[PDB]
Amino acid sequence: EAIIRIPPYHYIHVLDQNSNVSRVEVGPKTYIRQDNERVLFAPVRMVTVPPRHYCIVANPVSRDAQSSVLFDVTGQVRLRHADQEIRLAQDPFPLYPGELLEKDITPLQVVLPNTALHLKALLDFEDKNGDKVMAGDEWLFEGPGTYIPQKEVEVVEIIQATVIKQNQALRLRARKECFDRDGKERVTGEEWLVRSVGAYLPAVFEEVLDLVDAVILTEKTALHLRARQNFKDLRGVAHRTGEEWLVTVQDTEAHVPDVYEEVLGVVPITTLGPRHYCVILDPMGPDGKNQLGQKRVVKGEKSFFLQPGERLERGIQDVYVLSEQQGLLLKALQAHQAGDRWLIRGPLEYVPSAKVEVVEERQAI
Repeated sequence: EAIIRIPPYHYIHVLDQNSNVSRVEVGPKTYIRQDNERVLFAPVRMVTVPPRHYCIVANPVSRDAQSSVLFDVTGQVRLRHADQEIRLAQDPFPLYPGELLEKDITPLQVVLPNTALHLKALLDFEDKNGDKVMAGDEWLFEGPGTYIPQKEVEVVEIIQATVIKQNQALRLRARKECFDRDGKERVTGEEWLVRSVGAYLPAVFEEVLDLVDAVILTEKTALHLRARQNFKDLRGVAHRTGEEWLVTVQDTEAHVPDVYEEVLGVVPITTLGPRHYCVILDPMGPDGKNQLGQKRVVKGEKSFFLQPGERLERGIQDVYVLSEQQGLLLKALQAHQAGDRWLIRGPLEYVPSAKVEVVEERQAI
């Protein structure tokens, strides 16, 4: 056809065959073609990007400082060749000879409150801040708000915050060498706990593991832990691997077992009545260490927790209770010297000493 009617928001490409230059013609116009001109297609509709959408043009036209299209020494459009442009809301536009619509009209990502876009640089580039970004670099676009797509950047996934409730902590693992929120160094594969209550939005290198629940402690229970590695606990107390200790309510009401601790179990309190005693085997010393092959008599109106490594010789035992007609022949191993024996009699209660052996049980009357 010699006469091409182009509607208001359409365009054509016209190839000049004497100069080889193809250019755009835009409506509204009744276009009449010159002799050495071909019309590449019927008038095609211009690209209109609605507010809150975008598209991507491949081989986008280049423009000067004043944002106006540039043309060759021949008059052919100047493109930025294997490049891309993100095009936002604007008046409808034609595509120029060579320009391609890489991605058609697409809504902008609106990022919600407790979520983030996991971003990754596809190449080395310079930032809005004047900052240099490396190809494999990963970071977050933190919600809320609108994310403007970038040709240099891939959205890997949407990340959702993990809600941490009271008496819970979140266990994280480092995917690579990094620094956590607080700026503490974390090495690859290292694990730790976040204890802040609320939604926790993990950093890109923070792999989200299990939420951990507190063990609630009462006056009647202690938590038996073993150190998995050397650490200093919430109370500023150093432990070394394989060492074991008890956590009680005097320490805290709620204990979240840290990554460094292994739960061995819950120790119920031992209570001795007024006429009861027990013998602790391998009793803990003042230096925190089990005194092996030793024993310690505990008696009579006491409540205690059995410490790690400790055990009771024969459960809870009855004190010797003697009536009027009864007595006890006792030998000293120590006032009396070591070896001599005396009678103790009348009504009484005797608790075994171990610096004295009961030789005889006198019902003699």
